[PDB]
Amino acid sequence: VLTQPPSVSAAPGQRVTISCSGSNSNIGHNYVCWYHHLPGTAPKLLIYDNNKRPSGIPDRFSGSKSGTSATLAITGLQTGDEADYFCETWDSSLSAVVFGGGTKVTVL
Amino acid sequence: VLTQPPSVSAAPGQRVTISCSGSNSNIGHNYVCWYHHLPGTAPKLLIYDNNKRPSGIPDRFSGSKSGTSATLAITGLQTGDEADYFCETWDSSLSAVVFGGGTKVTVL
Amino acid sequence: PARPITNWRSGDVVWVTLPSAEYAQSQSAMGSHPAYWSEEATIINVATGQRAAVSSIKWDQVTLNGKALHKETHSGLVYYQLPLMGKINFWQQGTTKAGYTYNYNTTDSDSLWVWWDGGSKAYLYISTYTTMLGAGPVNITGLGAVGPNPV
Amino acid sequence: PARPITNWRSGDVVWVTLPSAEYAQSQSAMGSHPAYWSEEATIINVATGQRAAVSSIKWDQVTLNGKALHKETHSGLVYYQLPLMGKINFWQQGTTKAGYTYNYNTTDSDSLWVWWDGGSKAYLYISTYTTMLGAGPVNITGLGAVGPNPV
Amino acid sequence: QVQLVQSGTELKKPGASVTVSCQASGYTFTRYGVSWMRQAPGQGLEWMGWISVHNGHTTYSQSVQGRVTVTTDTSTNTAYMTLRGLRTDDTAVYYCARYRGSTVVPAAIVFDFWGQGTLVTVSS
Amino acid sequence: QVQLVQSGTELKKPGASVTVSCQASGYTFTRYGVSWMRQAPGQGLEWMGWISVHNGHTTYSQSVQGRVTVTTDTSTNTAYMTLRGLRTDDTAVYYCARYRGSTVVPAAIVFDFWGQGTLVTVSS
Repeated sequence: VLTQPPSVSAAPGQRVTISCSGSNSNIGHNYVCWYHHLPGTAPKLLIYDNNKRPSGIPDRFSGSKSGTSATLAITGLQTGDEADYFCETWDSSLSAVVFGGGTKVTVL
Repeated sequence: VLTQPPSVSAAPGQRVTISCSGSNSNIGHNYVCWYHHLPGTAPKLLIYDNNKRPSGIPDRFSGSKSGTSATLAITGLQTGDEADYFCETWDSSLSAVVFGGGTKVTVL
Repeated sequence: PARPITNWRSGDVVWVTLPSAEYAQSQSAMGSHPAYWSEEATIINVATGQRAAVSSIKWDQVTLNGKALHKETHSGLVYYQLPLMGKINFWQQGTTKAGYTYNYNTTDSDSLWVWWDGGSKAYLYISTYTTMLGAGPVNITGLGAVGPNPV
Repeated sequence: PARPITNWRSGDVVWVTLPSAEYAQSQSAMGSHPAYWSEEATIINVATGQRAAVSSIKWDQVTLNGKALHKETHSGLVYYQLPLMGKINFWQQGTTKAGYTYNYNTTDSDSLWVWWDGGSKAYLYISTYTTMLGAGPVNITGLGAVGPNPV
Repeated sequence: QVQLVQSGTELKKPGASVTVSCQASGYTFTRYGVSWMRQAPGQGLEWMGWISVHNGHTTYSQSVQGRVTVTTDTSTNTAYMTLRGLRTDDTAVYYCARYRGSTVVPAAIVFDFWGQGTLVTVSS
Repeated sequence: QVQLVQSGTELKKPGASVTVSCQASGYTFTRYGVSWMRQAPGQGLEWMGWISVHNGHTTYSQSVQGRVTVTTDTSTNTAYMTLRGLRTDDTAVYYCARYRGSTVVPAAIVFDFWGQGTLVTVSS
């Protein structure tokens, strides 16, 4: 079970920090991934292996991991980034793929 | 528990094969050692790491290991080699050092 | 006046780098065991200094101690074995974080498996245990000591 | 016109051989963790080709990227660290049977610890897990990639 | 380009069986795996199960009570997902992804290159 | 040269306590360990227990019922062995060896450089 804030907000041009919180079987021993998902569309990979972008993902998006926590940073928030952002990792206790809850981003 | 023949015998100039027989926790996963022991004296190392001589041990003495068995070969038996020969290994089941039973060598 | 890259002695040092490499799960040249693999890898002989891209080498012309490398076909694709001698060492490139092989607590040596298409396309495999460095793509640098001919 | 043996860049290849080497159990330079160690070992730079005996090197004059090697004193004896980058690989010399380190399933790099008396006497340590190659004495050949300066 | 195209929206009854397809293109379909996730209205994603196309090896979650079944067609490069015993709370948008990674103790799954989603409504 | 010299022969009663010494020379005594074995009349050797002189860490067998105790003197380079509760069948030749090796799952103990043995008779 991965827990997220339901909504994070910032002015256009600032940064946000979207953070999950798992346990030692979720995030402390595994690699987390961050996804981007407009409602009614397909989800899109942003961060894999806790800190790595695929091709075609801007430098604005950066991730990290510290213990059982993992934080997505979106530095220089602009319009078009109004969707859900949610985690994904492997839970070795439940033997399953666990997701976050999604985080609304509201541009001020 | 390591089992040996109580006595092996050969003519002067032939070879003998002194063999132990343990289990998968005695010899199959550990390195066996062979010792030379006159009665009333100190035991003397002959073979370590299943096939290796220390300094001052002749080429007549050679050892081997095949599965849960281990055989000391004394190629070119002469006089002076009339004593006990016994194994030593670690038993991971009993958490102890287990020995053989000693093997008499009678020169014909 | 230099030993070419398609000539290996038992005792050379091989320095493979893997520009961004993906994780495989069920690689068949190394049994049914996982691997990281790259498309654009680079094999380097350290004692001679000869560098070459893996995809630019005719792998049927590479020899180990004069004799040709061992080849296997699995599902209709040919894999080449450059056997190492000791375990292959690898790590994330530029980072001190390391990775470990499949038989990570077994007294065995590794190999260095090369898929080769026949033209200008070749893959390079390193036997791994899991995604201890990531699910890929990740830059990997390897290190091995070149071994005996397979009997 | 050659780089000396007492000069290491982060990225060199070290080829240590250990004439007949004994097993240690509680080595203090590497924590409290086991090791094989030799008295008459030989350190070799592979890319340059410079060979030197370990006991014949003034280890206070050895530098890594110009800066001096990290030293520790334990029980009044000084140990020098040549940090590797990746795990150290070692095997029984002449045999394809290999050994494995203490952190054999952990994403860590190793070092290469050298005890040095001050005169013509020096030891060389390889971090191991158990006697997978014997209780000693046994001929060991090692292999490592030279790493960054310890911060 | 790698694309996953799913089937259209379907409307079922409580107790029926829904089959959702996922066409694949742009990559060797036997190289990677295909997972299946859902999204209830008002919640995050919930994993259901995958398959590996190398040999055929499915691994489902526990919250579904053995009701899912994932098969693949190797010839048409299409993976399926049949959910039987449709309760009322199975109304979700069922997604298709490209599974890739390992589940041994240092684990990393990526789910790159998703599909567009398929709404299944279980009602009367 | 490496030598181990033990104590002389002793004769005890049923129920006494016997202490057997083992002087060491020729090597750094804190580098290696010292074990203790016995030999009943008519049988092979039976391991009893060791010590590690690096820190002090004893590991005894199970066939002795917690009656053995192995200590070392670091100054005189001498290791001891005290066996209490002497039954009649404890008459043996008690040997001293130089323990060296590991007990983790690939294991190898060598017991090189033994001592000459010491006869202990438990009678009346």
